[PDB]
Amino acid sequence: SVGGILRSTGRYLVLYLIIVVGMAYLFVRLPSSFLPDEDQGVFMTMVQ
Amino acid sequence: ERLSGNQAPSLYAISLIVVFLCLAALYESWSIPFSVMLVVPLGVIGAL
Amino acid sequence: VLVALILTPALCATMLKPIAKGDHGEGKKGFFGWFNRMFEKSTHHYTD
Amino acid sequence: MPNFFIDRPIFAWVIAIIIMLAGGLAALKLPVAQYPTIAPPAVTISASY
Ligand SMILES: CCCCCCCCCCCCO[C@@H]1O[C@H](CO)[C@@H](O[C@H]2O[C@H](CO)[C@@H](O)[C@H](O)[C@H]2O)[C@H](O)[C@H]1O
Ligand SMILES: CCCCCCCCCC[N+](C)(C)[O-]
Ligand SMILES: CCCCCCCCCCCC
Ligand SMILES: CCCCCCCCCCCC
Ligand SMILES: CCCCCCCCCCCC
Ligand SMILES: CCCCCCCCCC
Ligand SMILES: CCCCCC
Ligand SMILES: CCCCCC
Repeated sequence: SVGGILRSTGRYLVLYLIIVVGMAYLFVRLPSSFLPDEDQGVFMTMVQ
Repeated sequence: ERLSGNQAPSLYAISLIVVFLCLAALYESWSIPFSVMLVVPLGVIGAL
Repeated sequence: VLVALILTPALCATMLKPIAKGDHGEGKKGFFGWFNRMFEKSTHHYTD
Repeated sequence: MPNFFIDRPIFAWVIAIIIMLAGGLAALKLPVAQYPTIAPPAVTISASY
C-alpha cells in the first residue's frame, strides 16, 4: 500500500492541505473554556 | 482579567521552534525535522 | 568555555577559509599587511 | 566533546540558539532597578505621649 502511496506523492500533498484546512476550520468553530463545571453532590440557594 | 491574557500562541510558537531545533540536532539536518513535524495536524484533526 | 568547546570548533571546521603554509598575512595589502609585518617582526623581538 | 561538534555543527548551533532563546525570553521579563536591595532592613517603633 505505502509502496503505491510513494509513487503518488502529489495526491497525498492535497489530502494533507485538506486535513490542515479541515483542522484549521474545526479549531476556530470549537468554543474554548478553562475547566469543566463539575457536579460535587452539593449546591447553595441564596434567598435575598 | 486585566493583568495580561492570551500568551498561548507566544509560548506554543517557541515550543514548535525548540522541537524543530532538537530534531535538527537529532538528525544533523535543517530539513529532516519537517518529516516529523508535519504529523502534528494528523493528531489534532481527530481530537477536534 | 562551553561555547569554545561546542560552537567555536564547529564554526572553525566549517566556515573558516584555508590558510596556505607560510602565509602569516604579510602578503596582504593595505593596513593589515603592515600590521602583520609589524607584529611578526615584534614577535621575533619579544622571543629573542 | 569538541571532536563530536566538529562533525555535528548543526547540533552545536542548536545548543547556541536554545541558550539565546532561553536568555532573550528571560531578559524581557527580568526586573529593572539601579541597585538590588543592598541597604539593611530596618523596623521603627513609633509611640506618642
Ligand atoms: C480513512 C482516512 C481517510 C484519509 C486518507 C487516508 C489515506 C488513505 C488510506 C490508504 C490507502 C492507500 O491505498 C493504496 O493507494 C495506492 C495509490 O494511491 C495504490 O497504488 C496503486 O496506484 C499507484 C499509482 O496510481 C501505482 O503506482 C501502484 O503501483 C498501484 O499499486 C495501492 O495499491 C493502494 O493500496
Ligand atoms: C549547556 C550544556 C550542553 C550539553 C552538551 C552535551 C555534550 C554531548 C557530547 C557527548 N560526548 C562527550 C560523547 O561527545
Ligand atoms: C540564529 C541564526 C543561526 C544561523 C545558523 C547558520 C548555519 C550555517 C553555518 C554557516 C555555513 C557556512
Ligand atoms: C611586544 C614586543 C616586545 C619588544 C621587545 C623589544 C626589546 C628590545 C630591547 C633590546 C635591548 C638590549
Ligand atoms: C529579544 C532581545 C532580548 C534582549 C534584550 C533584553 C532587554 C530587556 C529589557 C527589559 C524590559 C523590562
Ligand atoms: C599598499 C597600501 C599601503 C597602506 C599603508 C597603511 C598605513 C600605514 C600605517 C602606519
Ligand atoms: C564546564 C567545563 C567543561 C569541561 C569539559 C571537558
Ligand atoms: C561532556 C559533558 C559536559 C557537561 C557540561 C555540563
